[PDB]
Amino acid sequence: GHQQLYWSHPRKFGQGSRSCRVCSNRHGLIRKYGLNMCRQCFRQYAKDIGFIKLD
Amino acid sequence: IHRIRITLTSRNVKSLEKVCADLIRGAKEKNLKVKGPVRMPTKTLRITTRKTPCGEGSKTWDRFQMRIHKRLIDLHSPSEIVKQITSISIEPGVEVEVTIA
Amino acid sequence: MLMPKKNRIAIYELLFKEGVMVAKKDVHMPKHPELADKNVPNLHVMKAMQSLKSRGYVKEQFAWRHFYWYLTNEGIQYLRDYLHLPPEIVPATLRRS
Amino acid sequence: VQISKKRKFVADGIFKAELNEFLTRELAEDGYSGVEVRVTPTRTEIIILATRTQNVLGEKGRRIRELTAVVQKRFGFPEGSVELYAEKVATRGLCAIAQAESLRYKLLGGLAVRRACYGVLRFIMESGAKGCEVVVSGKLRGQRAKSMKFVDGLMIHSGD
Amino acid sequence: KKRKKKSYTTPKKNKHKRKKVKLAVLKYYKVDENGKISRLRRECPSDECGAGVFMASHFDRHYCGKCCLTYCFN
Amino acid sequence: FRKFTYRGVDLDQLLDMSYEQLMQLYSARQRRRLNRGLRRKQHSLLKRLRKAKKEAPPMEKPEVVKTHLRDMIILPEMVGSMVGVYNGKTFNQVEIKPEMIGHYLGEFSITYKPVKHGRPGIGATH
RNA sequence: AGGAGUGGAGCCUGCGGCUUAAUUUGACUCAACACGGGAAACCUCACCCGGCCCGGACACGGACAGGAUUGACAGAUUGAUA
RNA sequence: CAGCCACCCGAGAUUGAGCAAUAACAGGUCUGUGAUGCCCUUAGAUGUCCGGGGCUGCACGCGCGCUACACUGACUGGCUCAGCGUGUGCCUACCCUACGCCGGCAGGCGCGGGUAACCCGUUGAACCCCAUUCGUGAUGGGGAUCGGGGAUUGCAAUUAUUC
Repeated sequence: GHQQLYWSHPRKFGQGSRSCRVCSNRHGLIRKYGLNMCRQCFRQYAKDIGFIKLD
Repeated sequence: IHRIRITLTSRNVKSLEKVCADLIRGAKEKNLKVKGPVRMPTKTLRITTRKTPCGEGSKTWDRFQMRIHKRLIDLHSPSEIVKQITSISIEPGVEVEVTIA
Repeated sequence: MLMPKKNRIAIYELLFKEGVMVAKKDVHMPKHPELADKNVPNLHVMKAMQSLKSRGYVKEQFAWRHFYWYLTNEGIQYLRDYLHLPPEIVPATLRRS
Repeated sequence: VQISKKRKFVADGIFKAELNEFLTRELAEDGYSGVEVRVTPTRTEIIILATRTQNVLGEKGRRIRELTAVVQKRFGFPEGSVELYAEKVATRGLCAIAQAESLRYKLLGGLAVRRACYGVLRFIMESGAKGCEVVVSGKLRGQRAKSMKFVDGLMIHSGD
Repeated sequence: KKRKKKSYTTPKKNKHKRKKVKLAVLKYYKVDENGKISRLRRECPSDECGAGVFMASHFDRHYCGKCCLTYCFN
Repeated sequence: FRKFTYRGVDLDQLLDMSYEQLMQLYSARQRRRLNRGLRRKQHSLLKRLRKAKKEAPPMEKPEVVKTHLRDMIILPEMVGSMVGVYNGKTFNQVEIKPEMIGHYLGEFSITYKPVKHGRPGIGATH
């Protein structure tokens, strides 16, 4: 009866399925302004986001 | 009321000012009483990220800062005239929010 | 797949309404973003795509945890054959081109 | 339904990065060299500079119809309201990713690293460019990682 | 990845495999000299059962698996 | 000889007593599940424990119950029997006594463990 | 010349060896030891496990066309309402 | 001479940081990655649908740090001054959060305020502004060491983990 039993428990607090939006990676997710990436993808892809370094 | 408000926001100050000058000239090309561009405080967004992908070495961080500059142009005119002025090949990266009340 | 063939042909028809869409990389997602509330499991969507990958008439351009479908003329021919339907159903985008 | 300026600008950046990655991994063989986005009232246009425009457009524009068929189903573009454009790159010596992909698909075809690097060097300095650095690291041959540099002309290394 | 050492109980995830007759008639009865059928198979109110799909009732509860009904005669 | 009670009430009284002053007897636990409500997949454990409790062998303990779910329990009907609770790879056997009320079933599952025994030896000097 | 002074006092993710299978990792000279953006019911899980399911699909040969799933008040108990 | 040290005017006579070379390491990361090299992995699939323990252990060595040892002070409370920011939303309830009733403790419904310098905001704040027992102690420096109870985001607080 898995067809009506599929996805029984709503996992809403966890980010297993809400991990970094790029790939199958975790351990360092940041939700500043809703990035939903880890540090790796953000830093390598920060040139297209619009975040620049002049501090 | 016919006070049309453009909440125009962009990442570049120079492109923003060129857009504002072109818009206020197009208003100045017609008979429209206008206010000067109102510069709301730019949003400075800070993201401080560790540089080494795996924790090793000296504690080193990048500080990515995002400067968001926003002007408002509220002119006493029907929005159709402002839209007639609008078709001027708006600068990329400058977004327009239309407020009519 | 313990899944009826009629639903597989329904998936073929829904794809044939277009030429290529994208798939969400997940097997626990009950539904399909494009085929929302049509009893189309995402895991079986990638099952279908992996089957035609085994056939060798389709490919993918996976990016950002998202499968990117492909379709070659032989693959379109095979889908128009197994649908048991005329090739007259060309993608509607050319009717809106 | 309005959203804050920071979030909308980060969404635009996310969208642009997504297009960049997808088109770089999808059309690298066809010499994809850059994506730009423009907006008109209730219309989004995307212009794609490419080294191989005949290979980025396709026959009758069909691939473009395919391409828009893909993007429209990912980022939320309603059917039939998005168009894709392409312009030839003015020079291959003003963009680095073009020669990068050229090096990829010259070595992937089977070729000594040095020959391709020197071909790129002479192509660049017959383009009037003032300096080119191609650093290649890995295992050129054998089982050891040696980093080689193909350095031509002066090149600024610091500052604004 | 390394071995998890299925060595004590059955190391089998395979499904069931059964042998039976080619002509298995359990929805009807034959050798009856009757063109009609005396209805010993329970009437199924689901709109998925015709004359080729019925159910068999045991001493324990009423079995289902199509629409989750109950015809209980325990 | 020594006197033990549950603050003037027993399982029988608490069965007769309604939840009104039971909440006053409740420490802090298992109260908001009523306001939250009970979900699906949660109707068989009570039936199974009651069915086991109905038939109790003479001079023998109630039959072992294999449970893989940590089920929140709202009533003291469990007290007076035995439970086979989860350890991690086996099912450990528990006698129920008046300490069960005032506590949760999951509080009897204590499982934590060291690596091995040793002292700082040849390898570790400083 | 001098300055919170951490070193000296009981409370930290983690260090190095430290009770009943899992307290486990990568980083021994700062430039590893509040570091891997690290306070963990669950996904904080890299770890004996109790295994709920194939998300083994398909060229070529099958007892080749009667293999299975959606069986939930059940006695059916090792997920009982698979 | 390049320059160094004093002085008057002056807002300012060294404001702080990101960019940082040629060339290289056998320094860490295959446990960051849909970037990857023969061995266990050939479906006997070190999480994968469901998910009920695990880096959540005790004898000690100067590993970043934590509140203090007190009267320049914790302490009834009087008066009143902040700046970067963060903020209702794609399988994103949950974000800040102006009153009536109640409830010391967290919080129930409403009229609304907020995509934003419009809403909290005049961050009335917060350190200090010294009128209260305090006097050299085990009480008030030092909650660091006990058992009960209201309970909001949390099916699942078992090492009252966290109010």
